[PDB]
Amino acid sequence: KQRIEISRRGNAGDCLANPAVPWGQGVEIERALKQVQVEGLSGNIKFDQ
Amino acid sequence: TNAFCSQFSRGVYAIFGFYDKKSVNTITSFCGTLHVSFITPSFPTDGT
Repeated sequence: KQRIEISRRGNAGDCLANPAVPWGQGVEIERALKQVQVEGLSGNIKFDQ
Repeated sequence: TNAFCSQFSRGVYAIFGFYDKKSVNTITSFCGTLHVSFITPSFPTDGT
């Protein structure tokens, strides 16, 4: 709904490979996960930074 | 983890080093899994 591009641009490859540069868009996903506020079995669900 | 796997891929026989209480489980787990000897001045782990 935010229309932000989702699919990663290319394969990251080996995780252990150094220096490892993380995919930037991941950050966005983190944000997208934290701002979520919903109701569930545990009660009101909301997150801090 | 990176450094350990570097030393391992290099094919060294034994590894001397230091560990923080944060990194200790990683070291002991990897050395226990790949059968590589680890020698440290650091505080003794609680266990066998």
